[PDB]
Amino acid sequence: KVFGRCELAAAMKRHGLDNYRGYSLGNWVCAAKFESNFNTQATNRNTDGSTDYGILQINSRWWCNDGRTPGSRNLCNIPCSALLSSDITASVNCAKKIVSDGNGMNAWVAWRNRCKGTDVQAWIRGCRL
Amino acid sequence: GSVYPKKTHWTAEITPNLHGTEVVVAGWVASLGDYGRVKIVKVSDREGGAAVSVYLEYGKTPDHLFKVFAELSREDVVVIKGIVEASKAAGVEIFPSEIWILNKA
Repeated sequence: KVFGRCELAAAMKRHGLDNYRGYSLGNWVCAAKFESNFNTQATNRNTDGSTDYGILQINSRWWCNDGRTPGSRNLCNIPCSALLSSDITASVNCAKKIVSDGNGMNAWVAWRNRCKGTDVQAWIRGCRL
Repeated sequence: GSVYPKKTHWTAEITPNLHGTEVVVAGWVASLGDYGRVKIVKVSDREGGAAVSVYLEYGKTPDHLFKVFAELSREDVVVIKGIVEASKAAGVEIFPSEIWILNKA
């Protein structure tokens, strides 16, 4: 599924992301934009043998299990394929663990490079929430 | 011949107004974070003190430094040289050029 901006904003607010770990909703919408282009099915293999999965591009080394990544820790206790559903529940739950790991949203390279320090609330402006 | 650099700054001295400055920090690994494309090592040099973030980012950080990161454990004694970068959010981190492991825990 490819979410529209305000559709995802509403879904993320419903799943309790607004101000989670001090991060306003715009951060999460902006992160998804530059991580996955709002595509729940986005998958991208890295050169280290790990793969990033779903709307928030969760990595297969520490976070989810894809059955092919050496040194899998599966801290979210979830198959990576479950992060590819049209329902964002699983990605949100794992994102909540990731963002609680001690480094906030710096866990997401697309957020660091495209969202952090910008007017992130612009990503939820005009949305019915 | 290579030699590990002399410490220039205590972790508490790594402040946003040092943006763009090359520094050498020395201490132990307080924590490690591996998020895939981003990896973070935090260094401390006091108990109850700062834990300065050193970030590694694929395609920007030299690949040899990722090999050093893979060797890291909590409590390892390290010397890190890099450039201070103040947070875009506006708090501070280090973009490393050198990571030396002086001893493993």
